[PDB]
Amino acid sequence: FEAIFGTFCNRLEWVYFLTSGLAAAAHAIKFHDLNKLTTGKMLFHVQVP
Amino acid sequence: HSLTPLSMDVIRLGEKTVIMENLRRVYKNTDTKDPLERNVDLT
Repeated sequence: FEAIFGTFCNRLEWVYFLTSGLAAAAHAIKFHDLNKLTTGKMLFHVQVP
Repeated sequence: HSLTPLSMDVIRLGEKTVIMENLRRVYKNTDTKDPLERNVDLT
């Protein structure tokens, strides 16, 4: 006979965004209605000394 | 005749103590050049 000792599957481990220090540069915000809008703006008003 | 305690950096040298002040904080984002950044001509 020929013997099949063992069969193995991938033990792949998941990764997540916030678990990476790269999120430190980020500021993640979830927004359900983002699909509707197409623009995002912020306004700065600065005067000099 | 009254004094206010404020904190700065002080260098000690030759039995005299001198105040260290970086005036960059005054001239930021303004039109007038900081006079301590001078030009020099050599022939």
